[PDB]
Amino acid sequence: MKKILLLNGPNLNMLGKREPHIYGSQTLSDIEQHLQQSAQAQGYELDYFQANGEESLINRIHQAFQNTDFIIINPGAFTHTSVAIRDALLAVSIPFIEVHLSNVHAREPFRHHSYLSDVAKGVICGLGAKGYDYALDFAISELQKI
Amino acid sequence: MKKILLLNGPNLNMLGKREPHIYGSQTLSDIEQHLQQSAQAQGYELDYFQANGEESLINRIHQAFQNTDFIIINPGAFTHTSVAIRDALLAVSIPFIEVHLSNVHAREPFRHHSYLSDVAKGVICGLGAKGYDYALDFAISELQKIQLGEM
Amino acid sequence: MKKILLLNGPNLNMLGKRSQTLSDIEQHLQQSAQAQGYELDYFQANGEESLINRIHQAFQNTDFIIINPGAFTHTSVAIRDALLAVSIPFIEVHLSNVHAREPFRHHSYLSDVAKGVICGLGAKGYDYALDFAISELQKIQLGEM
Amino acid sequence: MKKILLLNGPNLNMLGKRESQTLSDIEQHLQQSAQAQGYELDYFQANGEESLINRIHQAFQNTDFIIINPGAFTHTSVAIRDALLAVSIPFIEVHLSNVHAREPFRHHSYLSDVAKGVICGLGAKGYDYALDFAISELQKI
Amino acid sequence: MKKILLLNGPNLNMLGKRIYGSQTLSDIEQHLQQSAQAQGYELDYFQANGEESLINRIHQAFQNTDFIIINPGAFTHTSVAIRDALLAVSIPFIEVHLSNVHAREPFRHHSYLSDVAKGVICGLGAKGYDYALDFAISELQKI
Amino acid sequence: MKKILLLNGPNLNMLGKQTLSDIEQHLQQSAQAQGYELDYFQANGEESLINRIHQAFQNTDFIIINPGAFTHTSVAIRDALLAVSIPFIEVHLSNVHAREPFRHHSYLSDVAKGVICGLGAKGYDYALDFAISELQKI
Amino acid sequence: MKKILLLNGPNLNMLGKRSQTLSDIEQHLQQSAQAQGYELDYFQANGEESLINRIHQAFQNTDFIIINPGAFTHTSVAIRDALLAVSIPFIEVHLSNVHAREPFRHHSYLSDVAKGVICGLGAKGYDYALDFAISELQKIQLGEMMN
Amino acid sequence: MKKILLLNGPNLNMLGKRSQTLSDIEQHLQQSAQAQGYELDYFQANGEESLINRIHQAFQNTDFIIINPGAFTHTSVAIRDALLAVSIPFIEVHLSNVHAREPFRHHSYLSDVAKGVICGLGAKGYDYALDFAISELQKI
Amino acid sequence: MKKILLLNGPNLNMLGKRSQTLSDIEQHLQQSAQAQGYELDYFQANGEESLINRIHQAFQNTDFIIINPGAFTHTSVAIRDALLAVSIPFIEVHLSNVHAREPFRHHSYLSDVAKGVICGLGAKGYDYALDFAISELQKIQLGEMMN
Amino acid sequence: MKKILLLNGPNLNMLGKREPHIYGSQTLSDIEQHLQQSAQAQGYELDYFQANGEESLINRIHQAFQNTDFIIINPGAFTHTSVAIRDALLAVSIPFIEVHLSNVHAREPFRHHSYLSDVAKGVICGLGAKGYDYALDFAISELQKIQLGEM
Amino acid sequence: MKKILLLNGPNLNMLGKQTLSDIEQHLQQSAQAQGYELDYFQANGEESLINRIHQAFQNTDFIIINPGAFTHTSVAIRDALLAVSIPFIEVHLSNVHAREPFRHHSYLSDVAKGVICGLGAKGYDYALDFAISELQKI
Amino acid sequence: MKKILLLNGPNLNMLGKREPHIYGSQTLSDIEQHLQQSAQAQGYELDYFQANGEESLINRIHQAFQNTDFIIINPGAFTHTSVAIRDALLAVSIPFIEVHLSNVHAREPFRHHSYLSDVAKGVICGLGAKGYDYALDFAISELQKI
Repeated sequence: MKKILLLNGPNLNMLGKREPHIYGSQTLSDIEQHLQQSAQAQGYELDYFQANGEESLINRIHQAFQNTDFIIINPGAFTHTSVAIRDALLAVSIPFIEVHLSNVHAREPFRHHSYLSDVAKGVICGLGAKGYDYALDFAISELQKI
Repeated sequence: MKKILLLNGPNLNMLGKREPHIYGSQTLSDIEQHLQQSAQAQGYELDYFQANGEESLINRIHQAFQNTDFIIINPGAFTHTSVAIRDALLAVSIPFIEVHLSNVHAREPFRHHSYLSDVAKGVICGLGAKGYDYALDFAISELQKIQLGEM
Repeated sequence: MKKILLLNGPNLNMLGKRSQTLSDIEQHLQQSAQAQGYELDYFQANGEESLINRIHQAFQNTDFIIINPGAFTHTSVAIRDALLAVSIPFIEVHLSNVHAREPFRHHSYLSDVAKGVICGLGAKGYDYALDFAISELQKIQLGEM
Repeated sequence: MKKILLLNGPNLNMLGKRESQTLSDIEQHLQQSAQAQGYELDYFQANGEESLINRIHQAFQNTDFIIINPGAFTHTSVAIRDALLAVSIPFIEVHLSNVHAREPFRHHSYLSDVAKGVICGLGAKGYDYALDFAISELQKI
Repeated sequence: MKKILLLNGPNLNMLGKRIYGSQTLSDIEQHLQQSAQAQGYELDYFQANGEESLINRIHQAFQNTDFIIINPGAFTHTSVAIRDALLAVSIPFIEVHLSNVHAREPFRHHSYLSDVAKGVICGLGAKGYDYALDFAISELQKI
Repeated sequence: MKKILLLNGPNLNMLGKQTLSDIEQHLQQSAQAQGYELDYFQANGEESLINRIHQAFQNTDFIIINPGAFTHTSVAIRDALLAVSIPFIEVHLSNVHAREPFRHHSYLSDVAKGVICGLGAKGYDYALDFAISELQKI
Repeated sequence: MKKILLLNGPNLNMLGKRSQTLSDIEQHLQQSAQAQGYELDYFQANGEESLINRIHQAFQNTDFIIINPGAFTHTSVAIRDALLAVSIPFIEVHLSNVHAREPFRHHSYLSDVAKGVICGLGAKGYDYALDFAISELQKIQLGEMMN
Repeated sequence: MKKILLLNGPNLNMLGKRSQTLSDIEQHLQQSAQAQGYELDYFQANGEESLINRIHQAFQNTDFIIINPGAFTHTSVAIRDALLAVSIPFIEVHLSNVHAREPFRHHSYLSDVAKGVICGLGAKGYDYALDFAISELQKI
Repeated sequence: MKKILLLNGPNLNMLGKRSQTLSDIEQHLQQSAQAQGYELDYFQANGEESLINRIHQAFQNTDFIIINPGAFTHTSVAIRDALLAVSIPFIEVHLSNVHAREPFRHHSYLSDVAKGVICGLGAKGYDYALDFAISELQKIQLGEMMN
Repeated sequence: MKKILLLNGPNLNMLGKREPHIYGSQTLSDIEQHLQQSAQAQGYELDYFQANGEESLINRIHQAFQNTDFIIINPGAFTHTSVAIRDALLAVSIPFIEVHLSNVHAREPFRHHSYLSDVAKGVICGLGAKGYDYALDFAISELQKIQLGEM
Repeated sequence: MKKILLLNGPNLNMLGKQTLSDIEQHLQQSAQAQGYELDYFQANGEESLINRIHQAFQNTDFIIINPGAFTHTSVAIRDALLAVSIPFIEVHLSNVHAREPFRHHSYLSDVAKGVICGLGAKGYDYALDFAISELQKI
Repeated sequence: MKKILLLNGPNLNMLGKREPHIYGSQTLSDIEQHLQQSAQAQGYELDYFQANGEESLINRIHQAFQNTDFIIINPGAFTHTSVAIRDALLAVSIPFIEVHLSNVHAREPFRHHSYLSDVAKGVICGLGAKGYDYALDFAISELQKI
């Protein structure tokens, strides 16, 4: 069974804020469960992980080496600052798609640069949580073509 | 009924025409037909247009004013040069998603800048033709919220 | 005789559509020029080819140009070169204050070669440009006299 | 009886032989024209920020619109920008020459982004247009 | 029969109507076509003031034209679209400019075409087109 | 109730090796003297600092932070502070403007209530006074 | 007896006119310093000449300066040089947070040579600056006794 | 007959107060000029208005200017424009070497329009400027 | 008994996994140093906190540091400050030539305060760094003897 | 009579010497001889010189003062670094055409800047050895205009 | 056999006025200690240095070069090294990154096999070790 | 009796040779002779040298080591490009003054930067040949300080 790994960077654990399930908002837990179940329904295994530091994220990326076939990652702020995470993804040779919930290009100039975009298979920005859904569909289509 | 407009910019008509294919045998027409059929199958209308110049593209955008509810656009090279198209999209106040077949961030540095990305609802880059399918899916989700709001 | 050409760039045709429209401005300016004794032609287009062709057509028959290039102010070296090629003096006009918007709108490929620039005074900016254009043409007429 | 204040910055007092018609000519012309329309127009010129800023502060609560050609200070004076913002009086920036056609340092202004509008390169007529606009704005109020 | 396409961008139609002389764009087009044919080559020419017209002509040359000589005019500094059109049809080209672009404003120092052209000739007036044709033919002789 | 959190970034534990502990204890002492509770924390990594910031969500009323080197590199910490919506003041013992150019930029300054730089340990004293004054207004 | 000079730059005289005024701050600070045994003079002007002359006048008789240069923090190399010429330590104060405003307000010709900078804390910033100045002078005084 | 104007900008009055003062330089230059049959006026101020007004006052009656604008060399477009307005040739002088200081002191709004610039030679810089000014007035 | 600390940053643990491994290098350098009479400790981590904590722990007991910071050379002001805080001279080592890659790898927050930098010489770069560290310590020891 | 001076800068002497060829068996000497023979056959004088340093090149430029009428120069790497050669060419007031075998715009960004291109009559880049032939053709046409004007 | 060429640029002859000669002789000694031949050359101008590089074409296997000031200004020397296709290692006695900003850029670093900077004369020793190492994996 | 070295860089030998005249009939040789005669008349020794390349100039600078007390140099275009000459001057520890005939700040933007001005005792630009006379006067005044 092919495996996909979902990675979320700093502060993404805070999604939903106060009482998320009171007006249609959602937590990271909701998103992780949704993607995991959806991948399983298609016959694929999907693992997920979230952390607020480079060491934790890099260690998880290294752990995926030789057992994971595709990665979906929203690095959060590390998108703009982490050359170390870029190098971790390059070191394990696993294709990945970069996802951002908000439109980074519409925010501060320092968010217009990514240390992952140029080496990612593709990037989806500004479509909210649905962006993860599209990334999962693409990941599976890539795994099917092999 | 709600309507979606698919817009493709300069050189996109060359898809599938290059011999040593980059994406494959698929042509722009294949993508246009596929998206229109998918939209109609879901109860939505979808028009499509492609041109290699700003005037043609801008005139089509203006023509969409007050009759089109969402736009899916792959501006091609104009994403890096066209403030005119940016202003046309803003002038008609129709939300849009920017799509690119290739990963613009993996090419020349000048392709890293866009006059549309910051005002687009979202951007999908590097996922080939599938990118248009995701854009259509998102467009429909937005139109559904609009329809509900009109109730 | 002595003729003036009003040129409006991309998206200006959308004025008052989303109360004064582009047509309202064009007709008003043309009538104002006529009352002052001058013939004013007008044209608007959303592309460089259409605009450049109109500029070329003005060569040798038009004496002054009033132009609001719209977004092309920031991108069109081609229109700059068209205006320079025909040697017709011009004033650049903008309805909104370009300096109060995004940084990329702070640069113009026309401002440095324009006789002058008027920005942020709405439609009245065109009236001032017309007044100046006429003053320049009067000097030309007397000079050839 | 609304009031308009005309302000001219450094070196404008030298108009005439500086790189015809003097500043005095322009000031008289504008004052008389404003008066003919039923408006009062005061004018002032100085070569320093303290003098100009003090005049701007003095206009607070008694002046309805400002027409200003800050001269070289358009490119260097954040202080005058802040004085104009502090008194909350709408203003139009005027330049006799085309600043965009000169040295690169003259391409930037600390007033343009907060001015109601800017007129550059039309000589003294620029002041006439600024006055017409000022009056039109006051007629609205 | 190998074919060469001469492309001229915005404002080139103003040549000889206003720097270089009485010679017009038509003069150059005819002269270059005559010279090409006299050497056993076919040459088409086209001029337009917009990206759409130029890009459409470039697409039309796909698979039937072997070399392009182009003076993009101002579009050399602004048109990524024309750059991509030339790359999409895979036809080698030489960029020509009558005036020396490096001796003018700083913004004319940048180009979206020069780095993908076979070569560039700038500042030699109308003779630049003659040299471009000579090079095109010499290159086609290789094949 | 009236809770203030003092946060110190990487390398501040090396102070005097006054010491960091001297500063932490003095601010706690002064906060207590005015009827406020103050907690303090210091760490050398973003994960540890971000986790402490998240832990303060909805239970801490004001933050006093000297991010150390992270002032110039951590967008992640900026986002953690924005995520918890707790007002804060940025403090630096040394005058960052008098040091290398890369220290002239802060990812926190524009979203902080204010910044105090160059007054040594006294800067923390003033930051605490300000925090209390802000909380009394609310 | 030690002396502190409070300097305020262009437009600060407009405080509370657009409820605390510049005068309120000046009087508050002077009263605070005097109550602690320190003399304090204050001055405000909208021009470089006036401010520079006042700075020169403080040479050899003033022990610390608290200055809110207003807009001149971003443009006045002349005031920077005046403060350096008289060798009097100073603290730069700003009511609003300059880092949260236009990019051009992010640069200062005084910050790098100031003892310290306080920005965005409102009028309280002046109080902290005064406290620091006095705390510094008190250490100097005790040092002189023990020397 | 011919007249030279010596101008000094902000903070120059502090020279020798932190042995030779500004006064010593002003008096020395005036005496040297008068001894050579030339008239020389001098002025110093810490603001643009004062300096610009003195420059305007020299219009059509002063033949050469020697100016040490102090910090205004880096910030005053106004003084640049005042000197251009009166069309009087000038030499820019600086006691210290501006190029050896902070990067912001490497730019000048006067240097490109000055006849020449002398920097880093201390008070002697003013002597050389005076010598040049006189040689210029001699060929006219 | 002088001591040298070998530090390796993010992703260095992947060496030879994509034949010589990081452990091969660590063991080799420790054996070489200790055969020369010098104690050598080694450590590797993928995060700033772990690396910084190890650097602080070296304070007052370590005489020289050999560090390949990995990607952190381009991003970590925090590690720069940790090394400066402990006042231990260090040599920066990189297996690949950082100047032959992307433009962003041309900048470092460590190179300007390092004793020296060795870049692009593969694993042997660590050997040269160790030789230099020992050379320095050997000159210091002889100096102490002759004094 | 009119004279043309052909100047070649640093490393040009390596032409046709690299095992794997870049341009061909053609050497610097071949080009020098070809141009000199061509110029002479048309009735013009042509000197040629090549050196790897500024002093040698500048001295040759000074030597050309008042006796040379046009210069064809391939400055090699010095086009990006030599203000001294720029000033030498300006000091002698001899018009010149800058030539480069390879396309300087298709290489590293630092090669996009030149201290000579802005003051050259024209520039030819990327056409190999033929670039020199075109430069010679133009130079002779310019010299003919001068001779014609000599009445 | 294998030949290595040591090149030193402008002003390096002023060393100690160890000396430049101390370094040249030490590398020659160490090269011969492993059966390799090593030539050395120093000059204060581009023409002299470039001519020596051209002279090494097809007879020299590796170059060790400290371009001195030319590291920051000479595109011509970069192109000479590329023209002769001889791999090289760049060396600097002082730490260029710790000096003026203009010394932070090198026209050789991106095309060199490696760079050693700030280790004084020993940097040359290591550069030689590397050169010999490279000539053996072959 | 303490020696001064006058150094002139690339293209200075062209002085007084271009007919459409810029400075005048005066040549580089005239300035050299004039400055040397003046120095000697004041009880000082003065050597002069001019060359169009860095190697020639740097070698002359090195030769002045330990026998020359002050340098007057007009580096010509090398002021904008030669880090090598800057380092040669620093290596010999000889104080120098930089001189230029024309006003380098009134030309192209690239002429605003120098690799020599910041380490020179002072700079004189735009005063033509007179600048050399002032430089000599200053050099002597500095030597008298010793």
